[PDB]
Amino acid sequence: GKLPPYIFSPIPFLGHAIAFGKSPIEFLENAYEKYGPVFSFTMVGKTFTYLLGSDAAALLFNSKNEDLNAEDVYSRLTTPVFGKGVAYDVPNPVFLEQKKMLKSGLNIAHFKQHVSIIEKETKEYFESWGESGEKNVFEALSELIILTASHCLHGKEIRSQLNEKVAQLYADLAGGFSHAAWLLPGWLPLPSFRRRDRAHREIKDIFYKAIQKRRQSQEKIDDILQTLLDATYKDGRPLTDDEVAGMLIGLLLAGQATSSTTSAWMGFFLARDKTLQKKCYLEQKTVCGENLPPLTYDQLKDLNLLDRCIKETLRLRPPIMIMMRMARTPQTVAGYTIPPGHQVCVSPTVNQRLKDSWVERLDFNPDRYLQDNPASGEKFAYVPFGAGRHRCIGENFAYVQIKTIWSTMLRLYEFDLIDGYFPTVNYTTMIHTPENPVIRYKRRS
Ligand code: HEM
Repeated sequence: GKLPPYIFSPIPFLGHAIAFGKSPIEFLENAYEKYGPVFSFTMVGKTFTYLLGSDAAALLFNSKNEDLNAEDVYSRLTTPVFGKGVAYDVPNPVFLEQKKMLKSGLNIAHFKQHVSIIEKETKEYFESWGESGEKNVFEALSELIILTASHCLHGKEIRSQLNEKVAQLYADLAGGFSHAAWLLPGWLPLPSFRRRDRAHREIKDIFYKAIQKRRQSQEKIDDILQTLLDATYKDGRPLTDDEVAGMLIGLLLAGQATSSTTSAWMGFFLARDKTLQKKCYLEQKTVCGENLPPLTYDQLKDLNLLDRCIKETLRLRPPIMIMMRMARTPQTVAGYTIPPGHQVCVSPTVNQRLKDSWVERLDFNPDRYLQDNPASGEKFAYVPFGAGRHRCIGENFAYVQIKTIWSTMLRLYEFDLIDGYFPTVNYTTMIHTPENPVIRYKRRS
């Protein structure tokens, strides 16, 4: 079996680590041109095989965890932040049971409740913005999305305990998602690691007293906490108070920097394209009514332009750039055999700008989906939340949360660039962030 084409590097251990780190997207696009869909190279003594394009990505998106393993690549980062016994610290079947439990609060019946929760939070938060100014929308959306996801997913006994202190602790635990946490051992006396371990212990404790409060409650609430508190594995094994907390902390942290970056990038795409922005505001009136009543789940699904703007934002600025698995069984793709031991990776970001499939690939064209597009015309060209089995379980909530916030924000304000500056992409963080994300705003009406 032919091994995928390898990119030679004169750098022994680091390999292509630095050239990749500077512009990973340009690195992979150039490799696609010179080497094709499947190629391999080493970074930090690890050998990576990338699957570019829809046909190649199919291998990972259709794979089973026995063949292409997730825990191998993601636990050393994850376990320190979310805690033991949860997510990638447990066998995949046990994780699948945890995932299904979480689904009990990730459905339409609950999303109808979430819409008015998120709208009200968006309004109350942006009270502090006044009538106009120049503020960092990324910092703002981070703070709002913490309060909104804690309210809808964690409950009101945790949301009432949410202050600036606890918001810092969540950012301290988010510091555990570093390249240093991935490569260097976790016990090392490094600053980010101590803040994670310290916050973890403190956040768990806030969650422990909220769990007890509910356990001794007269009435029951239909929400995710209630399920996790009253649920058992098939074995009949109950969840620990530690497991419940970790699953909740992990649920919120998975959709924070993912939703906060996307939400912010869309503002800039809409601030740059002023006519496209007003048309979205016009849709608020046409779909919901001239009185602009409180948003409903049903209304959100009729905001088609806004959906395409969210879709186009996710195409050009997806938060998760690489999806990674470890080869335990030899896999076959494009006539090559990937050897057990290679880390097989797919980049949604690259597949969603591949000149071979995307017309005007670098243009924010939300009407690209009203005509022939790779998102409908290929299986794995548009894969921002993943695909096949390896899909995001929070995708539907991400859409409700982002549509509700931005519907609410569009009603509240009109947005513009400051001297026509569009934020460059900060490639140095795992979730690519916008540089200098200060936006100009004024009151719409
Ligand atoms: C724009 C928003 C979001 C995007 C693009 C996104 C993207 C992704 C992707 C690509 C994965 C797959 C990772 C892998 O299998 O290697 C994933 C998994 C996951 N996401 Fe999201 N996500 C978003 C928002 C959220 C939200 C709002 C939540 C929860 C409320 C969430 C929770 C999760 C969880 C729990 C997983 C489980 C990983 C697994 O099953 O292996 N995400 N997400």
